[PDB]
Amino acid sequence: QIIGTVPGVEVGDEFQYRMELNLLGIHRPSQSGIDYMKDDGGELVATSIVSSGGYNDVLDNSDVLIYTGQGGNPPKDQQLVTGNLALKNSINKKNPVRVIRGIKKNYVYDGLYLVEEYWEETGSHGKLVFKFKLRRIPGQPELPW
Amino acid sequence: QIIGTVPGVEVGDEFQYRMELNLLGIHRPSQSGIDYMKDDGGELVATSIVSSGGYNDVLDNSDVLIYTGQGGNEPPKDQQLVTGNLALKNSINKKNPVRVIRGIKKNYVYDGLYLVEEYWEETGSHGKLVFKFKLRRIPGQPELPW
DNA sequence: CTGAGGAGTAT
DNA sequence: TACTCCTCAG
Repeated sequence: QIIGTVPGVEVGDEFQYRMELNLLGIHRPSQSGIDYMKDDGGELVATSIVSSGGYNDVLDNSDVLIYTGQGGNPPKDQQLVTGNLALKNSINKKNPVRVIRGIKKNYVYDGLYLVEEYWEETGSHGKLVFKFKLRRIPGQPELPW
Repeated sequence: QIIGTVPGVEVGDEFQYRMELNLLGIHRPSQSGIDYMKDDGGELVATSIVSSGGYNDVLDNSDVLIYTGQGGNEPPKDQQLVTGNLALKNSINKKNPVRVIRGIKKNYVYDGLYLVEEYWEETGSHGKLVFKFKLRRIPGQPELPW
């Protein structure tokens, strides 16, 4: 269970299945978008996220990615737990997070990002949603095509 | 999408994930226990099943395996002769080979080829219908290790 | 699109 | 047993 770069996985490498990512140690969960671990200490820190579709993530062609937290979608408030919490803790720990994007081979490794901040939003249903702003660490290869 | 043996996959070969089976063309669905195709030409025929646990099915030490159909088990309801279930039934008369993968306490073994000998329906206490398929291992194949 | 479906893993 | 940015055939 590694943090940051994973041996033999280059930026721009592609995959067909979420489990391929598991087999290479890029991202362990088969569905959950957020993957994390426990630090020397006690706390959770994120190690990787997958942005397909589903949650209304804001990504385009920039170094910034807005990622939605998990939970609640009968709708209910999201909770600062598990993945969500892991990500928040990654803000202060300032650790690298692997990012995989889904695509219209359905997944690309997009390199390393840092969690700059988070905040909460309110849909019309009235329920709470977390948003995490991640920025791509400078200096890495760009994406093909 | 092949019927019967798949190139380079030997009886007793093991796997950790349902998707490994997909990558090799042994079994395509990621969760659904039954995999099938359309015959020429052409109704549904089963091509592979996965027996883990969950659907209470009978996997003793023999050449015979009783496999439960999918559906109804959330509120219980009759299973339907559709998709996989139907595919299996049609494999009875077509008499085509079916690949069988067993889960294990690497979590999956390729167990070779079987034929669907018959089916029938059962009734749980809930009152709803469940299908059962009797499959028999085609003679002459390697045995399982351990 | 839509969700049925012998998943996968931590908790 | 909870949970979950799955996967693909209808």
